[PDB]
Amino acid sequence: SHMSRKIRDLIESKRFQNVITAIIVLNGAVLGLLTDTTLSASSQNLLERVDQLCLTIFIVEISLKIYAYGVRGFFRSGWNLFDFVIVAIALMPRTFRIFRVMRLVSVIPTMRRVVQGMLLALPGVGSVAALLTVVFYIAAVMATNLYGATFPEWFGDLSKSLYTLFQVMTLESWSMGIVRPVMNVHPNAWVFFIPFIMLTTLTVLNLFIGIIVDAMAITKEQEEEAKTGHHQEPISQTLLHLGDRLDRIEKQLAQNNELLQRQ
Amino acid sequence: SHMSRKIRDLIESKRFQNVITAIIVLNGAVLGLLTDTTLSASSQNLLERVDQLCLTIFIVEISLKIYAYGVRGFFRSGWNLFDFVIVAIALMPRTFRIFRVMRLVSVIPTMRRVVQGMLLALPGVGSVAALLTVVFYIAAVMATNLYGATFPEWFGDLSKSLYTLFQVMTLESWSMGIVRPVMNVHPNAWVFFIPFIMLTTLTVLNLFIGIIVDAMAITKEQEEEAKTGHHQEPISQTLLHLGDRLDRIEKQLAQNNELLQRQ
Amino acid sequence: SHMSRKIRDLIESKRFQNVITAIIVLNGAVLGLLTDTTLSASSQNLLERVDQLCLTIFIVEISLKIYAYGVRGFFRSGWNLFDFVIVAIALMPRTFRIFRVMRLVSVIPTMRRVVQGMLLALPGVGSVAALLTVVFYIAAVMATNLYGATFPEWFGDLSKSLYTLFQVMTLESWSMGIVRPVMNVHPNAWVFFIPFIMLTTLTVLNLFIGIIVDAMAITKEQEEEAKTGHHQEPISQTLLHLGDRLDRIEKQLAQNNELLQRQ
Amino acid sequence: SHMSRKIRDLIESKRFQNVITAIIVLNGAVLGLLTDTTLSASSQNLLERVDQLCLTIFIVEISLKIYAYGVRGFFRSGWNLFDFVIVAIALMPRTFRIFRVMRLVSVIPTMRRVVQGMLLALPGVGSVAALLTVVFYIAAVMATNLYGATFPEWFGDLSKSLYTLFQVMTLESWSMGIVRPVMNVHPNAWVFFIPFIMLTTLTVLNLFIGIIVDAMAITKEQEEEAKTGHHQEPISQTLLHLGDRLDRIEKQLAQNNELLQRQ
Ligand SMILES: CC/C(=C(\c1ccccc1)c1ccc(OCCN(C)C)cc1)c1ccccc1
Ligand SMILES: CC/C(=C(\c1ccccc1)c1ccc(OCCN(C)C)cc1)c1ccccc1
Ligand SMILES: CC/C(=C(\c1ccccc1)c1ccc(OCCN(C)C)cc1)c1ccccc1
Ligand SMILES: CC/C(=C(\c1ccccc1)c1ccc(OCCN(C)C)cc1)c1ccccc1
Ligand SMILES: CCCCCCCCCC(=O)N(CCO)C[C@@H](O)[C@@H](O)[C@@H](O)[C@@H](O)CO
Ligand SMILES: CCCCCCCCCC(=O)N(CCO)C[C@@H](O)[C@@H](O)[C@@H](O)[C@@H](O)CO
Ligand SMILES: CCCCCCCCCC(=O)N(CCO)C[C@@H](O)[C@@H](O)[C@@H](O)[C@@H](O)CO
Ligand SMILES: CCCCCCCCCC(=O)N(CCO)C[C@@H](O)[C@@H](O)[C@@H](O)[C@@H](O)CO
Ligand code: NA
Ligand code: NA
Ligand code: NA
Repeated sequence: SHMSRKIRDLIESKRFQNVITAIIVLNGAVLGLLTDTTLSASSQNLLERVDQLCLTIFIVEISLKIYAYGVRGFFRSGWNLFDFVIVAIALMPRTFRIFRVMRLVSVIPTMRRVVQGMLLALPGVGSVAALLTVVFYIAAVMATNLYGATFPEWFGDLSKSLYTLFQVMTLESWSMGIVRPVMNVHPNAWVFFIPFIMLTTLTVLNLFIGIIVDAMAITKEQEEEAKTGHHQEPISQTLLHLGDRLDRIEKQLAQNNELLQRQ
Repeated sequence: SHMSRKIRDLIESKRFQNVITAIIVLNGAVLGLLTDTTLSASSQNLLERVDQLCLTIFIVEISLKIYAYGVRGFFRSGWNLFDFVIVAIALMPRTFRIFRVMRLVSVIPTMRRVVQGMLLALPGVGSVAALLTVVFYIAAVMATNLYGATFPEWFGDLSKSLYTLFQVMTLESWSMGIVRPVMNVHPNAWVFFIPFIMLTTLTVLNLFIGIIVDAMAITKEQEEEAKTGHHQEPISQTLLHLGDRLDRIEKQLAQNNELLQRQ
Repeated sequence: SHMSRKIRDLIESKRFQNVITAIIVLNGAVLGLLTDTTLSASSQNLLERVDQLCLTIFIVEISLKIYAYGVRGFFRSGWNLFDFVIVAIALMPRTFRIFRVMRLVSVIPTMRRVVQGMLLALPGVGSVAALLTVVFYIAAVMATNLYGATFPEWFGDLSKSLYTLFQVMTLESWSMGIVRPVMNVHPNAWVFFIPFIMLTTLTVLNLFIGIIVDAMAITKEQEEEAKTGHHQEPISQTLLHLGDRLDRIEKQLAQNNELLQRQ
Repeated sequence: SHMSRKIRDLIESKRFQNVITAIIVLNGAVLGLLTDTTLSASSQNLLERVDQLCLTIFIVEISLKIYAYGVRGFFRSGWNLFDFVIVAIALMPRTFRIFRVMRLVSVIPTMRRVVQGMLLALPGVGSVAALLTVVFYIAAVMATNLYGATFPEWFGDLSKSLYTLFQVMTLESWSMGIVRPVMNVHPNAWVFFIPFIMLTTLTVLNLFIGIIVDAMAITKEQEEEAKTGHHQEPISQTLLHLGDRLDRIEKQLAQNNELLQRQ
């Protein structure tokens, strides 16, 4: 309709996106000031008043979108479902008001395309995250049984062991703080710890390198799908078939010159 | 035979794989609860009873596979030999029961293909792991001779030195904890330590980047060999010959247009 | 003109570049000696005299360039504008004299091309640096509200929280030094900290891997643009179109052999 | 000659390489045992006797090579010049006997090809290592002037500052150990330190990623030059010209079909 077109063309404009962006920055700025313990009683009501003013602008913005696109059209996008929940949770009877700043990711398209590539990369590294989980669990059980009676603060139970093993994987005070003290009581503790470090830092790097490389390609390819309007063959698919394609055109040229030979 | 076909088609099904998967998760879960020092005497017999129930299911599962595939056919796979040893060791007269959870890697195909790529990548980095070993040995000998008489807790013998040099390579308390104390007695100790850190962190990164990049390619190529049923030319082989192949087709086209020129 | 050509051909020579290079190294060397608190009163006047001698050589060098290239021609380059400001600030009525050594980057072409590639790579990672900023701000606000009353030295205000969260992201004493003490008072603090570490170290790596890979390509391509004198298609553009280009030449060859078929 | 051919064909054999390899491992093993402070007086003469036995085998091995290849032919290789110096220094009137184990790199071909790729990669990263040097020098001068009077143990002079800044770059105790203490006296010290960390860890990663990627390609290409007997076009050269080459063959095919069109 006419009204469901003037409103939709306003929502898609960069001026509307900029206004909503400024309101999200204002909301985070006042929630930042609200961390000041030394504030006046009047300053707090004034800042929380600006928080309500921000939140009610988002309600008008979400309603504008639901009217302009429809219920099926608006809730079709996952980013719009996220936007809705962020705003709708503020009306549900909470130190997590600052999570409202996460809307900067969904409202700024370049930021939305960066996080999107990372989210789409996650399924690809599912097996590596599972492999790291298995290694942490087997290690936490072993550490609890081996060192829990002598080192209860660190390996007292499975939870204590999982936390310590995470600390050890991040290399934080692993030797001076954990393994050298454990070694005064258990001299061969390095046989557990050193291989654990080698195996976990390798797997974490594989997990991070994987997400980074896949998010880089997924983003680049979605950028090209947006530009050409058609499906982009993943770079690995092109790379796997590069040889196959190259030697097919060589055979076509040898057969091509065989026909020219008889002339 | 008929019976050696109904059984083999059950073993290959996703329902059988899921049941075995759930039994491996149950086994790890009860071994996890068995780390509770405050458990009842009855709770322990009950949990260890569930451990026997899990292990006897694996015995029936392994026997099903040896009947369905044969001794040569079953022990042909390296993953099946691993599965066998994990179960067979439990009957050999041991805090390493939790290692039974490693079966999640061999039973879940995606996980099996992740670890497989890493294992196949290891020979390629053999020279770098040897280079890092040589650097650690030469360094441990030097550190023992230089600092062992004044710093016996850290460089007292070769074993103490290897452990400290590993701690130093992981950058854990290397300066405040080891090198600043060593420097009060030996002012030029940084001439040993700083180059050691530079050389070892570079080589470890090379070792890890190597395993990660090769495991990524080996996996991608095995996935394509499974899909096409034929050998996949490694990406580096395609990359090395890309120029050679491209200019061969240029020469073929120049010769092709020379034949067309006379027409 | 004649004089505006003998001077410009001297400025572009490698002997002039080497002389200016040696004067920049001399300037840094005397500013290095000037950090000696135990120096003589005469040694300081002697060293600062060498500093004036260095700076006045740069004034003659900049003036030579402004005469040889013109005001529009000299200030057209961004590296020349930088050179000018470094020298002109020394005449403006300052422990930042050592920043004069940054001129080694602008005067040595290989160094200038390394920093240039990094600067040109920065816009590409703008969204990731913004994403890391958003995560740090949301986290600093949450940390101030959660732990500021019980841990005022570390999370007392937003500034204290931002600094501690940066320390935690660099993994420096994050557990033994910050999170284990916070956990005696707040047992579930690891629910905030562990996900914060996972999310920030991933994003920082993405930011650094991005700058490094883009600077590597931008440099390689600018080197080729200098060699060929024409625009170089970015590697990603070539990679995205590799499939498209390869199958277009296959169709051209199938159509080519269809014409030869009728002969 | 006949004798200068039986000897050269022995030197190139894998049995001779294996024997020399075992003697290098024996030499390192006895130098390792010689770090035992609790040894007998007789054990030391016995071990040092094995050291002379090892070293005299290397003298016969080097002489065999100089006779078989000639002075110009033997000293033509850089690896042979290294081998010579390692052995010849042992006869020059020294805790650096363990450096004799470095011969394992030059005698084992796969190890020799790994280190060679790294050495050939170093010139390519010369500008980045210079950039990191400039950043460390400018930073050391600033730190000495800013914090040397209040923190003399860490920033007392330029040498103390360079060591502390290296510790800070490796993130070792940078905050709890150095910057939080510096901040009690100088509240804005984080303005120096935090940007220094960001800039140096980025540049070190660039330096290491560069050496690793170039050593990986240089090795792969030298392996292919050994296999084909001809110069291998660097992968980046192939990548830069991939577009140029692909569209040249498209134009050749359009011109090719124009000739077929008139038939
Ligand atoms: C170009 C996008 C992509 C993808 C992808 C394709 C479709 C949907 C989502 C992601 C990808 C990710 C993982 C994967 O395999 C996991 C095991 N591997 C270790 C083999 C195979 C392909 C990818 C990214 C970078 C390089 C190569 C592929
Ligand atoms: C595609 C798989 C592969 C392999 C590979 C081939 C057959 C069996 C197993 C592994 C590889 C690994 C190492 C190698 O050379 C070691 C020295 N180099 C430093 C040259 C050469 C090739 C490889 C993986 C990623 C990139 C390039 C090659
Ligand atoms: C070859 C130079 C280049 C560039 C570049 C092009 C023009 C000017 C400046 C930089 C680049 C950088 C970022 C970018 O997209 C950001 C999101 N991405 C995650 C998709 C797309 C292209 C680039 C560098 C390395 C690999 C790929 C591209
Ligand atoms: C394939 C070997 C090679 C080389 C190389 C060529 C000849 C002799 C020695 C090394 C290389 C190294 C550095 C370089 O440029 C430095 C600036 N760059 C940032 C542009 C350009 C080429 C190289 C290695 C990996 C990828 C690309 C090139
Ligand atoms: C992928 C890695 C996943 C790591 C998971 C960590 C779980 C941590 C649970 C836990 O330990 N606690 C929360 C339950 O209350 C108790 C803590 O308060 C704390 O006291 C202990 O963690 C320390 O004493 C152990 O060294
Ligand atoms: C690739 C890296 C390989 C590192 C290999 C480490 C070997 C460690 C052997 C060892 O040191 N001990 C086990 C033998 O009993 C003794 C320990 O119990 C402990 O006391 C000492 O390690 C410390 O005192 C040294 O700072
Ligand atoms: C991208 C990351 C950006 C991090 C930004 C850090 C801002 C730090 C500002 C600040 O904290 N101070 C400067 C203002 O004077 C005060 C300091 O002097 C110091 O005392 C405190 O930082 C500590 O007490 C906190 O643990
Ligand atoms: C690329 C990075 C290059 C770093 C270069 C480090 C030079 C270190 C020289 C030096 O400091 N000393 C050797 C000269 O004798 C003195 C030491 O013995 C020691 O006491 C001091 O380093 C500490 O007090 C400083 O915190
Ligand atoms: Na660290
Ligand atoms: Na520490
Ligand atoms: Na650390």
